[PDB]
Amino acid sequence: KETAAAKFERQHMDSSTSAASSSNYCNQMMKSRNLTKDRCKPVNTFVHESLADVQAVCSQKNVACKNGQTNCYQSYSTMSITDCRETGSSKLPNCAYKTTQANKHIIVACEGNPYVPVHFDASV
Repeated sequence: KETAAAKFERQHMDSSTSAASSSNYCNQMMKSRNLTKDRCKPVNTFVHESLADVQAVCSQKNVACKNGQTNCYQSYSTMSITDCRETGSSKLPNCAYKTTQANKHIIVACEGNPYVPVHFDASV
């Protein structure tokens, strides 16, 4: 099946735009990345940076994970990110989301060889 690293790319990477350009960004992106097929994924974050920049975070600041594992890393720099959160009234098939653009550090869990992001934990 889809590997955790590949799923991370599909769910969290947006290297083609420097930032969310409209309030409709999330509605469109959540569908384009197949996150509303049989259920509206309630919350998601997209990172507007190159894949290389996000992958590099795995060798940046090692920080504690919520789950106690030792594989979480925080980026040294802020990155352009868009937070997407399903509205309280949203429902299939037309999932509705609130779009929020900001510049924050990201925290991801890394695994494998190559040692790359497999889960997006939070943005600070």
